[PDB]
Amino acid sequence: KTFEVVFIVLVAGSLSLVTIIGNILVMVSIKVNRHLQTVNNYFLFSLACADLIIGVFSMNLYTLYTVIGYWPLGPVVCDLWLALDYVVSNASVMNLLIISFDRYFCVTKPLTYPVKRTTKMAGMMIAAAWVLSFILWAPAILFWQFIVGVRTVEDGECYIQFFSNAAVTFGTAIAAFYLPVIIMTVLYWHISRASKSPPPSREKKVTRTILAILLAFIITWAPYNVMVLINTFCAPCIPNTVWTIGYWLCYINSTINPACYALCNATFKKTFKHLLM
Amino acid sequence: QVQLQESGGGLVQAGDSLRLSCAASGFDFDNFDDYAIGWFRQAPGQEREGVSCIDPSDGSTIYADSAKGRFTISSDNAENTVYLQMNSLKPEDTAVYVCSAWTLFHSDEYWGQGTQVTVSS
Ligand SMILES: C[N+](C)(C)CC#CCOC1=NOCC1
Repeated sequence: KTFEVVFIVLVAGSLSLVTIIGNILVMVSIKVNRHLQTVNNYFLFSLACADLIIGVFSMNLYTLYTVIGYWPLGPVVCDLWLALDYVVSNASVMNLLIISFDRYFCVTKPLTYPVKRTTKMAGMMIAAAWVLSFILWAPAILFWQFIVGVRTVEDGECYIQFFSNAAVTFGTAIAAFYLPVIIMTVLYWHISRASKSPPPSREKKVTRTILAILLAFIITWAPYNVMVLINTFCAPCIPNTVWTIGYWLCYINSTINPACYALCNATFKKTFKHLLM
Repeated sequence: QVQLQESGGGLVQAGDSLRLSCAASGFDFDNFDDYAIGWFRQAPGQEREGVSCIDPSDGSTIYADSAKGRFTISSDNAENTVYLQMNSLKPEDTAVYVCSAWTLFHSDEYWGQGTQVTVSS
């Protein structure tokens, strides 16, 4: 039973490690290679940044939280870590969303949009993503104890204390996952159906890649987002193990992003391999 | 990797026709089939507007609202070289014609160097 507790820090730790290394390779390979420095890859840059913060901070602090048995760092950095994590994860999702939009417009408007869209617009949509994420999550997270008048959070554990109140939990969760997944999936549907007219290559490859992307986003972000809804009705409903796995499943999206967006392109991987030796 | 060279750049009087040809090369683990190719013209100081675009894999033709009816595009899938023939030109088509190749979702984006097409009268 003593072997058990090290294996988890090895798996989660090495997964975090792989995460940050991967996204660092994304950022590096974009700044180094001038050919892949297209407007579409700026969104990949912002994405890899969010996934980097997530990779190094969220993953390791949650690794600590889980491996110790409690949150020993205090209310200040609990509120902090949670605010940060939720904000930058929402930022990741909004990034994916804005990527979806961009790809839709690149498909429907095949010649006009790619020229009309400038770098300034990309920076604007990125900033919009981060700002909206921050506004939607941060103020509600920290000041939920100043408004209620009591920190509902237990001394040992560290969770968002608006979870007890379903009314806000739903509204925040849907604007973070449900609404955005609906949007992404629907305009990706528009992409697949409008782009490529059994269909030999176009519809085949498009449907394949789109499927992989959507499957990733869902398989990672859904379990927690549906468990957050489960626990909002009943407190003893969900086992802490399953909860932990929901959290981690959410984290590994930020690990798999350089595989669905970057490496799914042919050149990116070639650019990656030189960083080895 | 791929770099794209153009041809057919010359002088023509109004009403005449030209054939600009774009040749792509240098494929490894990627296929010319995996690239959708378009023609962009640039007038002096004006926006780099896109004339026409073709997908060789599907054979799907997509033209711009300005060049519809005069311009025709196709290719040679085995030779990995595309052909754009334009007919009944006006002196308003005086520009440098460059060749672009986007992979799905614009990840691998390539441009050429371009050829000059000056129309007389
Ligand atoms: C799931 N985790 C708590 C680890 C991070 C977060 C967050 C808030 O926003 C979103 N949740 O799922 C989709 C986006």
